[PDB]
Amino acid sequence: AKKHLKRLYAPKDWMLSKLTGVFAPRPRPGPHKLRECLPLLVIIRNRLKYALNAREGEMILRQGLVHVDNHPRRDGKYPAGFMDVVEIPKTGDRFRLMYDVKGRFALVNLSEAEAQIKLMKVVNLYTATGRVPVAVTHDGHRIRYPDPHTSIGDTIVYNVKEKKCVDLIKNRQGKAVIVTGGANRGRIGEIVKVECHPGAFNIAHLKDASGAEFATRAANIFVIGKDLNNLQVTVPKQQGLRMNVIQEREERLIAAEARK
Amino acid sequence: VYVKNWGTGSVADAANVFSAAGKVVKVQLRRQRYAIVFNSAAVKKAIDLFNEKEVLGKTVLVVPAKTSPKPDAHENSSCVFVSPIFRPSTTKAQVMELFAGVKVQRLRMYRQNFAYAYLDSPAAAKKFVEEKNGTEFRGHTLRVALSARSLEKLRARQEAANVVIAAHRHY
Amino acid sequence: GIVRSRLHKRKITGGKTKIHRKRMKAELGRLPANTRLGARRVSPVRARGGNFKIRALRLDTGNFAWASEAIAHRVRLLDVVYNATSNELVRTKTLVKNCIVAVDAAPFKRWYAKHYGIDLDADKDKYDVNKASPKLQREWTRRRRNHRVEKAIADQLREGRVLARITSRPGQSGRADGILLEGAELQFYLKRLEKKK
Amino acid sequence: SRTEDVRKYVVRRRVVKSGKKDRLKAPKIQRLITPRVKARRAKKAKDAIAKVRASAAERREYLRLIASNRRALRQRDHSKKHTR
Amino acid sequence: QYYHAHAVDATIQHEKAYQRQTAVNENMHRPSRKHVNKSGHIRYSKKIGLGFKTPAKALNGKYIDRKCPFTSNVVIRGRILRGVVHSTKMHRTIIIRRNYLHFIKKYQRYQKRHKSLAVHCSPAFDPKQGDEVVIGQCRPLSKTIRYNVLEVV
RNA sequence: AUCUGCGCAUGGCUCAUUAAAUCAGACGUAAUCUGCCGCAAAAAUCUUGCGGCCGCAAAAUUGGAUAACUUGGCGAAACGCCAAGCUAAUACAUGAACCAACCGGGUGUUCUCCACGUGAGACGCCCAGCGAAUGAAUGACAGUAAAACCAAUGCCUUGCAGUAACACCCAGCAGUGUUGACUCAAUUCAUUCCGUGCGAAAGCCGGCUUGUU
Ligand SMILES: [K+]
Ligand SMILES: [K+]
Ligand SMILES: [K+]
Ligand SMILES: [Mg+2]
Ligand SMILES: [Mg+2]
Ligand SMILES: [Mg+2]
Ligand SMILES: [Mg+2]
Ligand SMILES: [Mg+2]
Ligand SMILES: [Mg+2]
Ligand SMILES: [Mg+2]
Ligand SMILES: [Mg+2]
Ligand code: NA
Repeated sequence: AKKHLKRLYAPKDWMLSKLTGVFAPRPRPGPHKLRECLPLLVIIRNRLKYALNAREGEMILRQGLVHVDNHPRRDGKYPAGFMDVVEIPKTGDRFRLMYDVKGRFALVNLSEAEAQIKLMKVVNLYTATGRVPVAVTHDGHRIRYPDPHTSIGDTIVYNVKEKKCVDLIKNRQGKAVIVTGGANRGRIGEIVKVECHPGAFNIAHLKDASGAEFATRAANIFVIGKDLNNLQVTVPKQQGLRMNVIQEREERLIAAEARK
Repeated sequence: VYVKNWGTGSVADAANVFSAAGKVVKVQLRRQRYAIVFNSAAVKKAIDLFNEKEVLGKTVLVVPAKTSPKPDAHENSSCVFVSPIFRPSTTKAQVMELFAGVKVQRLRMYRQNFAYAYLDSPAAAKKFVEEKNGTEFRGHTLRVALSARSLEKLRARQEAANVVIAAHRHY
Repeated sequence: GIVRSRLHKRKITGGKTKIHRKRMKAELGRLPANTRLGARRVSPVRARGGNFKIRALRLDTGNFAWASEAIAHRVRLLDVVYNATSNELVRTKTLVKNCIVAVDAAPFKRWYAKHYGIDLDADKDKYDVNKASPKLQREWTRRRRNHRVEKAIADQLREGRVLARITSRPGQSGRADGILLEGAELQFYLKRLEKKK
Repeated sequence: SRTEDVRKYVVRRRVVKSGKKDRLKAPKIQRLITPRVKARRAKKAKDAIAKVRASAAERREYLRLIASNRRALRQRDHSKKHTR
Repeated sequence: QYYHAHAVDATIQHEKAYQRQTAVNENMHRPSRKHVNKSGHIRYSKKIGLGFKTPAKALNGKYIDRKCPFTSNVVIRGRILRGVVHSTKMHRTIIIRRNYLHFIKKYQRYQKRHKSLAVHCSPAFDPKQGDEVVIGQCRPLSKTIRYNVLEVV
């Protein structure tokens, strides 16, 4: 099977320079999809800058100094992804892997009693041997006894340290969601309606805080709160609000001139 | 002490948050409605410790309780539950020999291999339960418990349901 | 080796496909089992993924089910009587799925006597309905009240051979399981067998 | 006989070298079950029986929740029927 | 005493092998009430999704078709297409045409093109040449067949 | 050094073949296989030691081989080879009772009771783990309102209001899987699995406080 990953073929969100190397670290199979993940080596070397190169990254990772969802992960090819909690106890670092308004990965700093909570979107529900209902989540977790009201597309806020479900947010109109894929990835809005096309892709029509209306496929939405006012997780700085490109360029130019 | 907004966690032993500060006599609760726990200075200290805070997963208000501890419905009762009397194998006449001497008001059998006997005195019911619990009758180990039911309520219901039966008969 | 691809086939237009690759192991076929009636002999086949198929070469017994009674018994295969592909398979006593076989009727007869208290072998080791507890007699009456057996199966049980259809694939699983013929399917195949003595 | 000390009777070969202290080569005994190994083996069965009993407890709690919910719906239905 | 079994229906059984449905047992003495039609017979039928009504011929018919999407294990998934029946000379198979206009960028103009598809036709439809049909994508059923007739308009 | 485990089906190169092929965008696999990686699951199994199948007892103190090596070596050579003699493994083979649960099916021409048999309760016997095979049943309903008759069975008291179901040890220990759609998930019943499946690797290393949990 494929063991390598050309740097040109690597996801653009990893921000690896096309001139520095032929290859990029190929994510191993695991919790998240290869195209929708951030490798641990990329996090430790290119984002956190704790490692100058891969050899120092190996030094840090093999010692189990980096924890993902309250578990040391020693593989630099481990596929960390959305809503994962990454903690380095030695440096006192705690952040959640999320998407900013531009669709890039963002390390949102977390406090204690916040790093113990992780949201998981239910992608499948089946019955195991012994008539045991099992819920499969977006990060590959299998839950042996979910809430009876759990449905596919819902989100389970899950205590990683105690390994137990603590609450469930249903996937209904009026709920706050974050887009996890497509051109609208990273936007935060409220479900206005969901159009159902059986045998095809359901379309979710959303509306952000400023009132902008956008759409995507139902697979790309991720419920994160009862409504936009009360979210169940800390979001990045820009709060999932897409901002006009012309206005953004003008504000950056003014801010740059104010600095100098 | 009285607690407002108990939330979920209806288990009485799960209210041990007050038991940490001081001993608990009884805990009467109604799930999310409320929860009362059951010296005085210790209860006040527990009030300062837990009230106006999100303890046990919800905002709890430890207010002084104006309600007395609930009385056990089994105490001062005149009915007894008896198992495992099997109706298809035992006749009512042979059942009464178990109660012989104590004397009864009413006897009833049910398909779950249990019988309900209404005795005249609560002392008779109490004496029967204590002297016949764990005894042997009709080839099986007995099990008698004081019942929270009452004969006067059953007769009142029978009178109240007789009118409906008669009216429906004429209908 | 043997392949299952469509490359060698003609196009719907009748043109010839120009093959520009070598055969792949992922499209291979295997030689048929051609399972015959005889003492058990099987050959394991390591299939893709490391799983094993059991290529039965000879089979003599299998689990045959009475559908209307919702029961099954391990019985001996006596003969192969009909095959819808060709009568040459019958002549060679080949065992394949859906072929019609005759199996020993004794276990089904004995179960009937034990379960319903009815001995089909009236008018002439063997279960006797007389030696039964009175509770079992009452259960026999309860079972017998809502029950009617068909004469065609009942007659076949009496003769000691009952026709059945193979439901498993001996070449793939190494088993010769089946189901007793009943109702219209039995009448269909009895007419086929009645043709030419 | 069993319960003896196998380490005492192991074969030791003497290696002689000029100016050296005559190393005595002896093998490492394999399948020598020490009390530490016995504790390690017994702990495995203890964990296994603990895990299955824990699963039975989780099964019990889930079944209780389903049964209680159906009971609550039934008696709520009865209360509405009486109250009207 | 004795059970009254159903009789062989010669109008259906002419295939040298008994024709039957694999999902249900037609000889079951006590019908399960789950797959019994208005005539009292046992006949398997399932509802295909996508808002397609199961034809009455499928529900209360006597034909045996292991390739019919309403009375067999063939499921509909993938593309849903519409076409015009071009030929019905095959047994249970029909040829349909999909006529369309193809745009040529250089000349800023269209040309008429067409494609032909072999489609399985359940005995519950009986379409004719020139009819319009709706077809659903199924698993390969033959060398050329990849679609099943769902509705005749 | 050599057994063992993993990899060597990736990378690198090339463009000969190739037009219902390959490829691109877009879709399917409910038509399947899938080591490594993630999250999970695991109650089948008559074993061992001392004495005479039986008794006592319980931290299971399991068994044969083969490399390296030694000896004799064959052959011009060969990323070529014999024979004998040692010894290991997480190689190969074997094998774990009680502790230790809940649940069901078939029965005894066995007992204790009730009525003069849709009777009840015990004990005895044979089966009842994951996965696999065949058959049978489930895997829902969603197009109408009242009365009597009989048989049994619930209550009410000595005729039907009230009544989730269920003859006790559990008086709510699933009456409720999933999809757009399934013969699918899963459960129950009957029979089967003969190597072509299933150890607690009978494994390894640490920490202390050194621990038949
Ligand atoms: K090796
Ligand atoms: K080159
Ligand atoms: K096991
Ligand atoms: Mg060792
Ligand atoms: Mg390559
Ligand atoms: Mg593509
Ligand atoms: Mg065991
Ligand atoms: Mg020589
Ligand atoms: Mg091994
Ligand atoms: Mg199974
Ligand atoms: Mg269903
Ligand atoms: Na789909």
